[PDB]
Amino acid sequence: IVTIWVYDPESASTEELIWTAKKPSLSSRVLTKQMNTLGQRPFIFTVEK
Amino acid sequence: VPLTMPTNIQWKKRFKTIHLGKTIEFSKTGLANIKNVYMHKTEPVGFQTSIHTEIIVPFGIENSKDSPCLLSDLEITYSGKLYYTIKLLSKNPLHELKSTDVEKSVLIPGYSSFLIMNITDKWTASALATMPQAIKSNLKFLTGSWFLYNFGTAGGRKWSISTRQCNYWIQQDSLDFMSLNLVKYIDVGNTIDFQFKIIPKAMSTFPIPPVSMVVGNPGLVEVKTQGVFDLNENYYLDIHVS
Amino acid sequence: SECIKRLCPVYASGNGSEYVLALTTGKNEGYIHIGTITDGLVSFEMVPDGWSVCEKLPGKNCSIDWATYIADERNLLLLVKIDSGQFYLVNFNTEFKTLNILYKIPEFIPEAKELDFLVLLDTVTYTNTPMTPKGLFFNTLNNMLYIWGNFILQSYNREEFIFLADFPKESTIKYMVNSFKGQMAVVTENEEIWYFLEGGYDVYQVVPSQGWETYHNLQKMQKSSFHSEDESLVSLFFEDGKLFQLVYLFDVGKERLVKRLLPVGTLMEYNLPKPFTVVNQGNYQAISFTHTCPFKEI
Amino acid sequence: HCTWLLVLNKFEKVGLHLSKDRFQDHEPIDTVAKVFQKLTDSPIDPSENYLSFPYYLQINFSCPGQNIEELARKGHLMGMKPMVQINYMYSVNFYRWEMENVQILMEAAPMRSTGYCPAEAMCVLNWYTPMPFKNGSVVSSVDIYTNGI
Amino acid sequence: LIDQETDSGIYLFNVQDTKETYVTVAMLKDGKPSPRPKFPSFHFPSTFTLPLGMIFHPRSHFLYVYGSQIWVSMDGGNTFEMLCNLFSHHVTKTSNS
Amino acid sequence: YTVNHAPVFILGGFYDEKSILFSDSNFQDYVLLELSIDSCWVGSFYCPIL
Amino acid sequence: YTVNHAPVFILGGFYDEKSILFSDSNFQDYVLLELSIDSCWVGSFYCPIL
Ligand SMILES: *[C@@H]1O[C@H](CO)[C@@H](O[C@@H]2O[C@H](CO)[C@@H](O[C@@H]3O[C@H](CO)[C@@H](O)[C@H](O)[C@@H]3O)[C@H](O)[C@H]2NC(C)=O)[C@H](O)[C@H]1NC(C)=O
Ligand SMILES: *[C@@H]1O[C@H](CO)[C@@H](O[C@@H]2O[C@H](CO)[C@@H](O[C@@H]3O[C@H](CO)[C@@H](O)[C@H](O)[C@@H]3O)[C@H](O)[C@H]2NC(C)=O)[C@H](O)[C@H]1NC(C)=O
Ligand SMILES: *[C@@H]1O[C@H](CO)[C@@H](O)[C@H](O)[C@H]1NC(C)=O
Ligand SMILES: *[C@@H]1O[C@H](CO)[C@@H](O)[C@H](O)[C@H]1NC(C)=O
Repeated sequence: IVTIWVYDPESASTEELIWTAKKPSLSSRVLTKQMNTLGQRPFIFTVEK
Repeated sequence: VPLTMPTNIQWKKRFKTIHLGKTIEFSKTGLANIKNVYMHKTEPVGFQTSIHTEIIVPFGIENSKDSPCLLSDLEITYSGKLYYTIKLLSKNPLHELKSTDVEKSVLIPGYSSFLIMNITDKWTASALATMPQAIKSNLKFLTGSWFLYNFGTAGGRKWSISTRQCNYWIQQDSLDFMSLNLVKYIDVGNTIDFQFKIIPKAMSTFPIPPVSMVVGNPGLVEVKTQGVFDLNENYYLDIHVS
Repeated sequence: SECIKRLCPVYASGNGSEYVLALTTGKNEGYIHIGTITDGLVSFEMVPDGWSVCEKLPGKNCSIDWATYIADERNLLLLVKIDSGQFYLVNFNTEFKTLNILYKIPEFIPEAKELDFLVLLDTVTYTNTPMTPKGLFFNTLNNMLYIWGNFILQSYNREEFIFLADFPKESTIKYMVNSFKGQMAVVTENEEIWYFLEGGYDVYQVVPSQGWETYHNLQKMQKSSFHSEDESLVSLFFEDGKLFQLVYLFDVGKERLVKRLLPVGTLMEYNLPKPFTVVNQGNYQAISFTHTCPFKEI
Repeated sequence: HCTWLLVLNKFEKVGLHLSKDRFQDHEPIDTVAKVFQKLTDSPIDPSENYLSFPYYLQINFSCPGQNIEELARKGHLMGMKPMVQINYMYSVNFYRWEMENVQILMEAAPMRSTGYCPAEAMCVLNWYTPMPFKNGSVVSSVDIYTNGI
Repeated sequence: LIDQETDSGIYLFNVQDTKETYVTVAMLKDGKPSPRPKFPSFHFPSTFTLPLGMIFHPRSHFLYVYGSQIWVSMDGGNTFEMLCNLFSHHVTKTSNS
Repeated sequence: YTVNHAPVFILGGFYDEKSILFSDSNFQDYVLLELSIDSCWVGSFYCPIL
Repeated sequence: YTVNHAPVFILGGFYDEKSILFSDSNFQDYVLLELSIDSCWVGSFYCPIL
């Protein structure tokens, strides 16, 4: 099970910059809900098959 | 148009309708297509004529070797009655203002144009402003923000007005219609139709269709026309005649 | 019931009915009036119910600065000034009776030197110039809200709002008219308009400008009779994506009113303030000034 | 340069009235039977009955430097025909009406305005056009554009 | 001139001792032109000093009045437009194909 | 007015005159009007508008 | 009022206030009133009252 959110490298938290975060920060959460509002949805695609 | 000059010879310094459709070329470099002729005999002082043109070749500017005043800062203010005072902020004794720098135009992209006719000092000159109704202040500039143009008759006039090349191509695919002269017979009832393709070779008038058709006698013939546009502005037209 | 202080518009047309809003001062300050007309059959009512709106927010009294209606989902968005001068945007549902505070409009207008669009976070610095709303607006095609005044705000959701750095705080908004196609015109008390496209974010000045002056003189030697040196902007509005303006002229023998186009494409196409570059070609220098559009053709 | 010009007309005053008529009556009268029966050899059923709408559309076009009448005379002597296309916007109701959008495309007609006319054949001249209006709408966007010649 | 596209006759009148020049179009009755022109006649501006005639372009309906000035008319000749003015100069002859 | 469905137009806001500029079309033909509406003002206490 | 049959009495004529002195009896009990009715003024041409 994977949990994905959107973060901006210029205004992210320190833990997200070193891949140690488990919860998105305020800016990441607001930008993520803005992307859901404007309608952005991720999906995962396996390469070999 | 120079002031204090006789009325009967005003026409020698005036644009006329002959220039409609021609093109202007510069000796250095530059070629522009004339689109309109404007007459305003009162509102601008010293200027009564104008031509609205379109740039194809972006024209050549003055060098700094012949005119050493380019390497300085300009300051333009209102003179007393109707002139404009141009002052060079740099008092460098290499730049100055040469006496050959008369009948030259100084341009800043975004502001008015100024023609220099008098050099009252070695850093101060008098000028006339084309469209002086949008200054309302004293303007300052830098070394590399303004440019000079030499379109005057002094030392030899360096611009030409001449006709332009062919720019419209007619394509008629249907047989027995290529002939430049055509006579077609119609009886009662039967109709005759033809299609043409028009191809531009330069900038083309997208909104206005480029072929106007005229009828000698509208009382005996019925003419139904369709005209559509392509992606690259190729004009397809077709006429049915009955 | 009287003491009506303001009429407020409802642009939309839903439920086979048209809507208007009546705001009243003097008495019933915590209360407003909704007027619905069903095909010429008219009715009005007092929607905020038994409780004054001052029950569910701090302060003592409530003043309804501006209100708006949304026929879809049966909504009312209205901004209330409270007795300490604070402006709170509160939403209200007519199907179920809630009002909920949805924004606490912050004062002491911030700064953005280069932050052309600014998401209004909490950790934001503030400047001495205050904020002063005069109304809002709803663009219901993309379901978004505008806040005008001394500043513009927008959002698609109702969680955060975006501040635009270009529009100053030294000019107050007269009004704002809409294309309902993506074009915003914003008129100020300085009698200056600002044109904004919904796709971008920058707000482009129009009427005191290089392009406008070039257009004006071009019309003057075009010698038409729709342009005069003295004018009064009686009104302006939109129609099929084209900006019309009703302008009166005090010209001698031409003291007349007329409507004329304001083609903004040509108006900012004649904006000569732009980068320029000088190249050398054929041992002569030419201003082959740069191209800022990302493409060539569409 | 060259623009159009539209003023509505009271249909009893086709030629003698060139001024501005206002849209007042919204009832179409039945004064066409006596003229529709005058036809002999035309494919028209005598069983049915017709009835005209009130008001007419007047069209003429102006370019600076000349007079409107000479421009219209030139236009018809060339073959100018005003194409008019009217599109209708449905009223705000959907319970007692529909939202149906309909458009009518017509070509105008030439009309020698009645007067003393010292000239023989060509004289003051103005294009005229019918004016329909359907049941269930108010908003009528009329579009005028050239025939092509 | 006699034009067969519309069966009309075009007169280029100029009153002597007056700078008034005008063009009149008359209808042909049994091969004989009549008074009462089709449309009001076209009066030239007073700047036309001397007219020298007009010519129809062959196999077409383009009329050209030439003299001290040059006017081109399409249609029957009710409307004429400037194309060129010659001050103290007049065109002598015309060759066209 | 409504977004597109308004068959008329009304605009006032003059200096002191109870006149509008009601017109059909899009103010192509500005026909002025003087409203026959009396000029009324409410009274007091509950109300003030002065 | 009528000669004898008026069951009430009404009297105004103040300085500027739209107040009357409506009272029963013969003004034994002067109970002042503020009249609902607003304050209207007609417009022009036909009318003039200023
Ligand atoms: C071309 O069509 C237009 C549109 O109708 C015609 O213009 C109209 O002409 C009439 C003249 O009969 C104008 O009436 C005028 O009204 C004023 C004020 O009421 C009055 O003072 C005049 O004496 C005259 O009666 C009418 O206003 C005008 N339409 C507009 C919109 O101004 C025009 O006549 C047509 N062209 C020709 C050659 O007939
Ligand atoms: C609004 O809709 C109504 C209903 O369709 C329209 O009224 C109807 O219009 C038709 C034709 O215009 C009328 O038919 C005519 O009836 C007379 C008298 O019987 C007959 O002599 C004619 O030959 C023709 O058949 C019909 O009577 C009329 N109905 C009513 C109730 O008036 C109406 O025209 C629509 N509104 C508009 C502005 O078009
Ligand atoms: C200014 O121009 C006039 C006219 O060309 C000339 O006579 C005069 O000497 C000039 N003055 C200066 C200071 O250049
Ligand atoms: C009642 O409301 C008005 C309008 O907002 C306000 O000015 C006034 O201060 C309020 N009353 C009190 C006692 O605060």
